[PDB]
Formats: sequence, structure tokens, C-alpha cells
Amino acid sequence: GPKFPRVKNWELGSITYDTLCAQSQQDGPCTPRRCLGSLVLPPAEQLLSQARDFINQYYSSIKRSGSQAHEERLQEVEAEVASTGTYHLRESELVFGAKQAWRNAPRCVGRIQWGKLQVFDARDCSSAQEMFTYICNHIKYATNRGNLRSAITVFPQRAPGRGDFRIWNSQLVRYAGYRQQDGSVRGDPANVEITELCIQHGWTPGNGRFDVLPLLLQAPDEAPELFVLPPELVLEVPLEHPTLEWFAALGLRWYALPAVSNMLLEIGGLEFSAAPFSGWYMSTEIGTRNLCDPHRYNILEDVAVCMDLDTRTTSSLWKDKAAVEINLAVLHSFQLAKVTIVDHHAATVSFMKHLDNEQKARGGCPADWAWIVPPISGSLTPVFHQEMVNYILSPAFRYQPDPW
Amino acid sequence: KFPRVKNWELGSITYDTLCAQSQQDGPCTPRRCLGSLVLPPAEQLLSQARDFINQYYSSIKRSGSQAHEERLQEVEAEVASTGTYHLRESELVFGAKQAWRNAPRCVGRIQWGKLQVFDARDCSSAQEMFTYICNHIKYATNRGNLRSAITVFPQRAPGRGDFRIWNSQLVRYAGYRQQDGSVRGDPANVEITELCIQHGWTPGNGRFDVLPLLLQAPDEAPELFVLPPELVLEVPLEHPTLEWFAALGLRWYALPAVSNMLLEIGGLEFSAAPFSGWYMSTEIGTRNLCDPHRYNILEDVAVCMDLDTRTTSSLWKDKAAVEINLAVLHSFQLAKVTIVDHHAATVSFMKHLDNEQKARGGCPADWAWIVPPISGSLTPVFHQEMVNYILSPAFRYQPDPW
Ligand code: HEM
Ligand code: HEM
Ligand SMILES: N=C(Nc1cccc(COC[C@@H]2C[C@H](OCc3cccc(NC(=N)c4cccs4)c3)CN2)c1)c1cccs1
Ligand SMILES: N=C(Nc1cccc(COC[C@@H]2C[C@H](OCc3cccc(NC(=N)c4cccs4)c3)CN2)c1)c1cccs1
Ligand SMILES: C[C@H](O)[C@H](O)[C@H]1CNc2nc(N)[nH]c(=O)c2N1
Ligand SMILES: C[C@H](O)[C@H](O)[C@H]1CNc2nc(N)[nH]c(=O)c2N1
Ligand SMILES: [Zn+2]
Repeated sequence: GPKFPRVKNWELGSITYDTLCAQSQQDGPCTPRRCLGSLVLPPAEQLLSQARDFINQYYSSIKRSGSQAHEERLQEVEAEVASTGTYHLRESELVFGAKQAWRNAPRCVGRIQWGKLQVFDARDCSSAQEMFTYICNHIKYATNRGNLRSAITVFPQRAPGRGDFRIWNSQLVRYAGYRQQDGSVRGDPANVEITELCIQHGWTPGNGRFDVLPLLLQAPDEAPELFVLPPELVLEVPLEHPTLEWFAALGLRWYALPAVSNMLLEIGGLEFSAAPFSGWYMSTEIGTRNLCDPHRYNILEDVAVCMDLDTRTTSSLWKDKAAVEINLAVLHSFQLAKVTIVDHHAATVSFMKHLDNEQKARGGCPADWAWIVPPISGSLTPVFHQEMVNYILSPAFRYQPDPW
Repeated sequence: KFPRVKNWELGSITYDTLCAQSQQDGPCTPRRCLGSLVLPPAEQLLSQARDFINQYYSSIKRSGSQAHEERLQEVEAEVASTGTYHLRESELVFGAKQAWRNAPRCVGRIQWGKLQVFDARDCSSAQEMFTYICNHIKYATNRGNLRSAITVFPQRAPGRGDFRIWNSQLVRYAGYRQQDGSVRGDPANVEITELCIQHGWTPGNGRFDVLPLLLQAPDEAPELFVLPPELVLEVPLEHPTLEWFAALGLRWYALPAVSNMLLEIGGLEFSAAPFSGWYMSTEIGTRNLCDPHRYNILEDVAVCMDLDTRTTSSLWKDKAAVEINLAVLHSFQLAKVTIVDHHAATVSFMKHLDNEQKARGGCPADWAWIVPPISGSLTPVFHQEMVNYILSPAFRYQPDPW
């Protein structure tokens, strides 16, 4: 056979070989001695080679590879790096790179959508106040009264000696998590640290389970500033169940727009430290992880009690039955509100289509099996039966250290 | 750098130092992770041998003793003269427990110290393999009070064929490929079914026909042996509250006994060494019954439950799966046959991880295999980082003998 990873689908019996992994310039956490794939978190001349590589990728995607426009852009990029130490992307290069970073994200099941991304160019932004305006506009555009649209807003790149643009919040929409006297948490335990930072920076805290946090925005070399989102901008969905009439009484809800704001977008060696992006939810993110993780809202026991299940024994499958109904409530409620959402069956089926598309387009697709397989009903989805090869390609979305 | 290992639910951290003991390369490199893939001289043997003998004497706290030193010399003298050696029965017993302990895909390892080892190395014919297999089954089944066991047949030797059990499990349901595309019975067993027929077996035509065994002594055609129906305990499937469920005519066997893996101890290889324990309910309820390329019963069950089958977003698949798993658990409990649910199993695996941390400084585990196939993040193992690596003694895959 070919000298490339052989990838098998065990449901269908089909085989492919990944040749794209050959284009990986960056090491992962694994070695011949041990596999670390389950771990969550495992320049000068350097810039120029990353830049040359990215420009070659751009010129391939417009089919002008080896041409005069291609050779002039390279010379232009090295001249700029030569005199300034950095360089700058053309508008169309940024748009290409941002889509390629999404397309490249091994943990993302939503990649069938990768070609459809609204790129807002905010590289002119010069204050925390203006970042706020740009973010409001992003939310308005992306939310679109419930018919959600993928979008990314790109703020100025990191630059020699000058401080970064940073959004401190991990998402544009987050519920407060208030540490209680009895050591427990009201609201979202995930958000305890950012909540306390918000208070330290002068926010007057509420005391509910679903208080929307303000934003902490940091323009270069300045302390962050606090901004409250106008509530009419933040679309939320009250949760009800289609047949269990009491589920509405629980007063649970979730926000419509997942908008990740703490990741670094790297393109051609350029680092965009503030570049929030949004799409729509897969229903298990809300119904399984957010609401049922023991370290999150942890509502499984409450719902099972309402359903009159035997919570005293594992073999009743009370957890499984409750999680299913919570997921159904999420789907039903979003549908009723006409807010875009995708169930884990439709998402994974679309992802199998994406795999095939990318096999033909590029000879493979980097994918992180543990993240792609949904957290309920894994083997009921077609991705469970699909082998996957994980590797890092650039442009990339990367984790970056918290700014405090 | 040793790997840092984090539990994301509890915020706790360990460091795996056991992986430094690994001698065998896995599928991954720095360029790319292949973790989700299902399939992969005399001084070489001598150093795996000594290393294993060192493991054994250290296990009995007798390291460096006269017994230890003279055993190293026996092994050495035997390899030098013959190019191979033989294990003492107590070493074999220790090696087989260690192979199980070391299996990264096994969620049931809290049990690893409790294994009945049948030494069948004095086996010289497929007939004799049959008798040993019958006694294993009878012992392991124990009227539903299942007991883990391994029977070890003679090791591979340079100048001859292997002893092999052709079937992948001791109990397997037939799969009959229909002229019109489909399979009757278990589609995973189409090929072994056809092999049995071709070796003279008279086939049935139901969905749950227990296959005969194809047993092979070195360099001989395999022979066919029908298991006595009374030896194969089976559990009819019914549901605690859904009465139409029993009408599905579904059933599974009590005893999961794997018979196609190679057991490697101290550089010696045992090509026939079937082993058995008990089922985790999701193996039957989720995989064997609901995989699309297995019995694929989700639609039938959803229709019986009157669910909306036209749309993914009714979560009909998730609902039928749950009830099927419940049926399995309820039916085994009612038949008084040992079974473990995925919540209990994964809780005990967390305890195992902690035991192994204290005892050995790590534990090789394969996350994709440890996390159950329904309700993943509802179990504690989902939130647990894991480090996968090959320790020896080991169970390995081997080529099919046909
Ligand atoms: C269009 C609808 C989309 C769906 C349904 C979706 C689905 C998901 C899901 C479920 C995750 C895992 C999240 C978690 O477990 O916390 C994920 C990861 C990710 N997605 Fe998407 N995605 C979508 C669009 C996007 C867009 C527009 C981008 C960026 C342009 C994006 C980039 C990412 C990245 C970078 C990750 C990985 C985050 C990490 O490693 O922590 N996706 N996607
Ligand atoms: C005592 C009760 C036991 C339980 C509940 C249990 C549970 C499991 C489960 C659920 C799997 C995954 C199986 C699959 O998806 O097909 C597995 C894998 C495995 N277990 Fe166990 N186990 C038990 C005892 C044993 C014993 C006695 C041995 C051998 C002595 C063993 C060795 C293995 C091996 C080698 C694998 C991996 C097979 C492969 O890689 O294909 N386990 N265990
Ligand atoms: N449907 C969606 N879901 C979605 C998609 C992506 C991400 C998320 C939520 O994020 C998942 C969480 C978010 C979380 O990452 C955030 C995080 C927290 C704390 C520290 C760091 N940084 C570091 N680890 C470092 C320290 C030093 C060097 S690096 C990163 C991991 N896991 C949801 C969409 C969002 C946007 C478009 S689709
Ligand atoms: N509860 C249990 N379940 C259990 C435990 C272990 C295994 C199983 C079922 O087996 C898992 C199946 C078994 C199967 O692996 C065996 C396999 C499949 C395909 C090919 C090859 N071999 C090759 N291609 C090679 C060519 C050259 C070198 S190799 C091997 C995957 N998936 C059930 C227990 C059984 C015994 C004690 S507990
Ligand atoms: C330990 C493990 O890597 C971790 O819990 C992962 C598993 N798979 C996941 N998959 C997704 N989509 N999101 C996650 O946060 C996680 N968590
Ligand atoms: C492609 C993927 O690795 C494959 O479907 C694996 C996933 N996890 C599994 N886990 C167990 N326990 N058994 C299996 O057969 C599998 N199959
Ligand atoms: Zn790996």
C-alpha cells in the first residue's frame, strides 16, 4: 500500500489514505513510545518561511501558483519583513486565512460550513471602546434574529514591543458563576474566575443562575475596560420539553450565539490575539455538557427526580434517560424559538460528508476523534465508526495564555 | 518530560512515569496521531525473557535471590542451546494476569488479580483443545455466576504451525449472507459461518444459531466441534415495563470469551489462549444490537415505541438505544447472570486508575475504547485524560489463520 496513514471506516468497510498530513509543519504531543491524543492541552527568518508558505497557499487557492503576481507578492512580503520585522495581509488574504483556520480545526464537527464565513476586518481598531462597537455589530450580524450566520471579527495583529488586543472573556456570552459561602456555586462554575475579575474591575454582580456577564476588553498597553451588553442584543432561549409539562417550571435557558473569544488566529506567522468567531450550537453542547457536566450546571439529578426515576442505582439508567430528555428539550425549545441549532445526528452526518469532500479536495482531513464524537449516543453516530488522523496545519486557531 | 495527566471534572493532576517502561512503539509520531486506528534473533528473545523473569521475582518480593539467579541461568542456558525456552506454571499464571493488567482497551481491569488460569500446554490435538474449551466454559459460566478465566494452549514454535481457534469468540451467532444482499443473524460472523459450512457444518436458518468451533492443531486442517447446548448459557431479552419487547425474540449469550488474540509473555507467544470474563451491558445493548453493521434493531424498537422516525431531532435513536440497554440489564439481572452497567464499570475503572497510580506510577488506557458508546460524558472516564502505550506481557492481534 501507500506510505501514508491508512484510515478505515468500520461501519462501511471503506479505506482511504491521508496524504494531507504530509503538509503538517508543526509537531503534536505524540511519540512512538506513547499516545497523548486524549490530552486537552498537550522570530526573524522563522516568520518569513511561515509567510512564504501561507502566500503559496493563497496563490494555490486562486490558481496563480508560480505566476508573476505570486512572485511579486513574495518579494513584497520579504521586503516588508526586511525593513519592519513584520508584514501585513491583503484583505483577501485575511479572508482566505480565516476560512482556512476553521477548515483546519481538528476538533470542529461543523466544518461542512467552512466556506461560508463572514469575515469582518477590524484591523483598524484603536481603542477598547471601538472593540466594543465592533463586537456589538458582530453579535447583531451573527444573531440575525435567530437565523444565525457564521462570522469572525479580526482585530489588529500582535506587534513588536506593543501590547496585545485581548478579549478577557472566553466567550462573548457567559453566565456569571458566584462562589457561595457554603463553597458551592450559583450560576456557571466554568465562569467563576472571569466573574470575580469582572467584579474586581468594578462590575456590580447580580445573584441569579443566568446573569449575562459584561465584557472585559483590552486595547494595547491599557488595563481592560468593562462593557455591558445591551440585553436586547443577547438572544436567549427559555427551555421547555415537548411532552413533560413541568420542565418549563425549572426556569432553565441558554443563549443563542456561541462566540468564542479567547483563541489566537495564526496566519502566515501573523498572530491575531483578538479574533472572536461564532457559528451556531450543536445541541449536545448545551443539553449534555453545559447542563449535565458535574462541574457545570449539574442538573441531571434534579431532572431525574422530576421524572420519578430510581436515582439510587446505576442500573436504572436514570442518568441516560434524563440526559436524553434534556437534549430533547434543548432541540425542541430552539426549534420553537426559530433559533438555528443542530442535533448531534445531523451534525455528524454532515461531518461525514465533509470528510469525503476533503478527501477529494486535499487528500485528508485533520480530526480529533475524542472531540468529534458527541458526548451522548457516540456509537449511534456515524463518526464513532470512522478512524481519524490528527495533525496541525496552519492557518490555525490556537489556545493562548490568559492575559492576567 | 513524562506526561502530565489531568482530570477535568475534579481538577486533579498525575504524572505517568510507567510509560518509560514501554519497549514497543505505538502508531503515533510527532507529525500525526493515529490513536483512533483499531488495528496496528536470540538476544532479542533473551532480553524480553530476563526482563519478564525479573518482573516475576520482583512480584513475589524475591528479587536477587538464589531462586531468581538460577532461574535466569535456566532461561539463558535453554535459549542459548535451543533458541527458545518454557515458562514455569506459576510464571505463566503471573504473566497472564499481567497481560490483562496491561491491556489499554480494557475497562474491567479492577478485576485483574482475579483470574483462573488453566494450563493447557500439554495439548496435542484439536480433540484435546475441545475438552479444554468445554471445561473452561463450564467453569467460567458457573450457572450464571461468571468467573474470569484463561486457558493457555501450547506456545508457537519456530519449525511448525500454530495451535489456533479459528472463531473470534467461543460463542458466536451465525450470519447467513442472503442472495439478495442482506444478512440473517450476526453480520460480524458471515465469514466464520461460511468457513464452518465449508468444513462440513449443517447450517440452521435463524438469527441466533450458535456456531460450532473450528479448532486447529499445528499444520493440520481445522476440525469442527459443536458445543453442547447445555454449556452455552443464554439470556432471553425482555423489558421491565415494555411488554411488546420480549416479542422481539431477542437474546444474547452470557459468556464473552475471546479466542483470536495472541498472548505474549517473556517473548513467548501463545497463539491460542482464549479468555473470558463478563459483559458490560453496552457491548450487547448498544454495539452488538444497535451498530448499523450488526443486528441494527434501532428502527424496529423505535417503531414499536411509536417514535417519530422521520427526523433526527426527535432523538428517536437515543431513546430506543436507552431502552435496549435497560432491557439487557434487566434481563441479565432477572436471569441471575453477571453483568455490569457502564456507570458502575467506569466508576470502578477510576478506582483502578488510582490503585495503579500508587502501585506502578501510571496506567496505559485507550480513551476511545474506555469511554462507553452511549452517554459518554455522563461517565467519569470522559473527563479523565489517559496515556496509551504498550507494556509487556500483552494481548495482541494476529493474522486470521485462513
Ligand atoms: C457553523 C456551525 C458550527 C458548529 C455546529 C460547530 C461545532 C463545534 C463543536 C461542537 C465544537 C466543540 C466545542 C466544545 O466541545 O466545547 C467545535 C470546535 C471548534 N470549532 Fe466549530 N462549529 C461551527 C462553526 C465554527 C466556526 C464558524 C469556527 C471558526 C471560524 C469554528 C471553529 C471551531 C474551533 C477552533 C473549535 C475548537 C475549539 C477548541 O479546540 O477548544 N467552528 N465546533
Ligand atoms: C471481568 C470482567 C471484564 C469486563 C467487564 C471487561 C470489559 C471490557 C470491555 C467492555 C472491553 C472492550 C470490548 C469491545 O468493545 O469489544 C474490554 C477489552 C479488553 N479486555 Fe476486558 N473486561 C473484563 C475482563 C477481562 C479479562 C479476564 C481479560 C483477559 C484476561 C480482558 C482483556 C481485555 C482485552 C485484551 C481487551 C482489548 C481487546 C481488543 O483490543 O480488541 N478483560 N474489556
Ligand atoms: N458551537 C460552537 N461551540 C464551540 C466551539 C469552539 C469552542 C467552544 C467552547 O470552548 C471549549 C472549551 C474552552 C476551553 O479553552 C479556553 C481556555 C481556558 C483557559 C485557558 C486557556 N488557555 C490555555 N490553555 C493556555 C495557557 C498557556 C498557554 S495556552 C484556554 C477548552 N474547551 C464552543 C461554536 C463557537 C463558535 C463557532 S461554533
Ligand atoms: N466483556 C468482554 N468483552 C470483550 C473484551 C475484549 C474483546 C471483545 C470483542 O473483540 C473486539 C473486536 C475484535 C476486533 O479485533 C480483532 C481483529 C479485527 C480485524 C483484523 C484483525 N487482525 C488483523 N487484521 C491483522 C493482520 C496482521 C496482524 S493483525 C483483528 C475488533 N473488535 C469483547 C470480555 C471478553 C473476555 C473477557 S471480558
Ligand atoms: C479527557 C478528554 O480529552 C476531555 O474530557 C474531552 C473529551 N472530548 C471532548 N469533546 C468535545 N467536543 N469537547 C470537550 O470539551 C471534550 N472533552
Ligand atoms: C474508529 C474507532 O476507533 C472505533 O469505532 C472504536 C471506537 N471505540 C471503541 N470502543 C470499544 N470499547 N470497542 C470498539 O470496538 C470501539 N471502536
Ligand atoms: Zn496519538
